[PDB]
Amino acid sequence: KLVTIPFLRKYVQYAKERVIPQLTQEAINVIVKNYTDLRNDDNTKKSPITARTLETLIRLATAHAKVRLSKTVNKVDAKVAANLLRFALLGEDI
Amino acid sequence: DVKKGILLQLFGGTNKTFTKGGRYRGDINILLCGDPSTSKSQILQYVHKITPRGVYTSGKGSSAVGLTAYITRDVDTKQLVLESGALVLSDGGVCCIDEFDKMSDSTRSVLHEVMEQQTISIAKAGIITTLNA
Amino acid sequence: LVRSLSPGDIVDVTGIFLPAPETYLEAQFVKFASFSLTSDVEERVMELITSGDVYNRLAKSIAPEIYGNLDVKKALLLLLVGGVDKRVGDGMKIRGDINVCLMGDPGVAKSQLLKAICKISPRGVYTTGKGSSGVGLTAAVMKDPVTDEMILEGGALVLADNGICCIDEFDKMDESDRTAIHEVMEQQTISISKAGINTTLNARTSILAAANPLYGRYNPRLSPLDNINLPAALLSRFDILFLMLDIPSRDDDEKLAEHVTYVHMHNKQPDLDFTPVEPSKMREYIAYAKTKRPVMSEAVNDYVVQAYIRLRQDSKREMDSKFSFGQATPRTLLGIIRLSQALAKLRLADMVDIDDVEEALRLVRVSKESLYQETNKSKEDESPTTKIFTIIKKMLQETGKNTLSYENIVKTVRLRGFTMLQLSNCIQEYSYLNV
Repeated sequence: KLVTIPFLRKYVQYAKERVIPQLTQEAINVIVKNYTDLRNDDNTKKSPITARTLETLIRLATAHAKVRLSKTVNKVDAKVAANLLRFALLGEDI
Repeated sequence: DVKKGILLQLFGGTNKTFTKGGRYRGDINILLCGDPSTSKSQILQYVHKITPRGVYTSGKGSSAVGLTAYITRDVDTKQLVLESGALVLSDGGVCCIDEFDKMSDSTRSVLHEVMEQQTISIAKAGIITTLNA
Repeated sequence: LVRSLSPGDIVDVTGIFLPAPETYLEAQFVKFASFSLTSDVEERVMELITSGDVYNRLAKSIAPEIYGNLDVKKALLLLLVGGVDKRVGDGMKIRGDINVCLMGDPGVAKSQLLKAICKISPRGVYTTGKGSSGVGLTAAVMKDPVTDEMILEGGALVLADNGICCIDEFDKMDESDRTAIHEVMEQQTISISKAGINTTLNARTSILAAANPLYGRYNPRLSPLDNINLPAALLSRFDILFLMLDIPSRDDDEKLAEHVTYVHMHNKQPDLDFTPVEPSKMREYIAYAKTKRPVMSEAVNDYVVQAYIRLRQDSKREMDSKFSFGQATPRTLLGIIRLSQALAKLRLADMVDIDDVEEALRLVRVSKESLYQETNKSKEDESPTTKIFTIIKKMLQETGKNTLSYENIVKTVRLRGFTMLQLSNCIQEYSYLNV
C-alpha cells in the first residue's frame, strides 16, 4: 500500500511544526557507544571521522522520530541512524 | 656597514653631463640580502618619509605595467592619457621596492635599462616613446 | 561643517529630507573610542572584577558549544584586546596587534572558532580563501554611475579596521592573495596602484587564519614545514602557531560526545562551576581595557632577555631533528611583549608583573609542544653520595690533586648540613676506585 504524492507532502509540514523530539537517557548511551566504536575501528580510515559525525547521529535520530509522531527518541530511532551512517562511511551492508 | 651605504645613496655623486658623450648614471643601487625579519622592511619605510619623492611598492603587487606607465583614461574627456608609474613619479628620490625576489620575469627585464641609461622605452599600441627615470 | 566627514566612519547625520525636482539630505549637524564612560556601564564592569578569576572566566565563556582546547581559547581572549600601540617620536609605529594562526586536522571545529570571534568583535569580517581573491580582499576600483569617478570600495581588510579579520582556508589561497597580508602584518598598510590611484590605506586588523594540511591528515613522519603548504616567511610574522592534532582517545571522545548531545537537547551549555557571560557584557569589558595602557616594568626586563636566550638555544639544537621548527627570529621576541602587555589589561594594572611574563611564555610552549607526546619522566632523588661528590669536584677545579690528606673538604661538608660519620664512608668508597 503506497501513499499518494499529495498525501506525502502534508505529512512533512504537519510533523515539522507540531512534534518536537527530545533526546532521552536511553538514546544517548547508544549514540555515544556507537560513536566511540567507529573512531576506534581500523576499517574507517577511508573517511575522516571528526566532530560532525557526533552531530549527524543526533540529527538523524530526531528526524526519524518525527515520522512516527513521537516526542521522545527511543532505542529504535538510534539503531536506524547508526546503520545509515555505517553504510555511507564504509560502503558495506552489515 | 649597512647604514653607511644608505647614507651615501641619499647624497650620491654629481651628474657630470656631457654634450658629445653618453649619460652616466650617478645613483647608487643598493640591494639587501640575507634572512628576513631582520629589520629589512623597516628601512624601506624610513627612507620614503625622508625623500620628498620616494615611493613604496611591493614585488607581486606591482608588475611591469604599474612600475612603467599604465595607459589610463580621463574621466572628463574620455581620451587615452599617459599616467606615470612608481619609477616615473620618483624623479629625483629613492625608490623602495619590497620583495625583490618575488617579481615576475616581465618586470625584471625592464629594470635593466633603468639601472644603465636611466631611460624607459615603451613601444606598445603603436606608441614608441622613451621615458626618463 | 564641510571637510569633516571621513570615508568609513559611523556617525549620526542629522538633517532635513528635502526633495529635488532625486532626494537629497541637507546636512545640519554631525568604534572603541566612541563609547562613553557611562555610570551604568561602569557598574557592570566592576561586578566581574570583584567576582574573582576574571582571566579564566572569560577564557571558558567563549564558544560554549566547543568542549576542550583550554589553551587555544586563552589566546583568543587576548586577540580581542591586544597590546599597546607605542608610537615612537622618531617616526616608528610599533604594531600592537597579535598574529595568531590555528592549524591541525580539519576536525577540531575550525569554522566554529572563526565565527565565534567575529560576532563578539564589533568590527569583525569573516571571509574564506578561494571565495575572496585579490580584488575582494584588498580594494575594488569600481566606477561611479553618477559622477563617473574611480572610487575605492572597501573589501575585507579595509572595512574590518581596528578589529579582527577572520580568514578561512589559508592553505588553499592563491599566490596573488598573500601580497597585502605581508604588508598588514608588518606596516598595517595596503599599497594600491591600480587605475592610476597610488594611495595607501591603513589596515590595523587582527589576522586570524586557519591553515589545513595538504594530505588531509597530519603526517608525523614528515617535517612540519613540508606538511603545510606555507613558506617560512609567513610563520615568522605569526606570534602563536597552534596545532590541534586530532588524536584518537577513549577518554576525550567520551567527554566530547556527552557535551554535543547536551547542546542539541536543551539548546544551552552544561552546568559548570560559573555562570556564562553574555556577549552584550563582554564587549563592555574589552573596550574598557583598551583605554588602559600598561607600562613594562624594569625588574621584568631581565626575565624577557633570559627567556629569549633559552628559546634560541633549544631551536638551534633541533635544526637537524625531525621536529625542525622555525628559526629564532627577532619577531618572536616582540610577540611575547605584546602577549604580556595584553594580559595586564585584563587585570586592570598599569605595570607588567612577573606573572604576566610567565603566562605569556606558557602559551608559546604549549603550541610548540603539540607534536610531542604526553610522556614525561623525571627522577632525581638518589643517595646523598652524589651531593658530596660535587664538593670534591670544586677542589679538583681549583687544584687537581688526588691526594689522601683532605683537610679542606671536611670544612665544606660541615657547613652544608651532613654528618661526619657519613662523610668518612664516602671518602673511603671513592679512594678505592682512585677518583
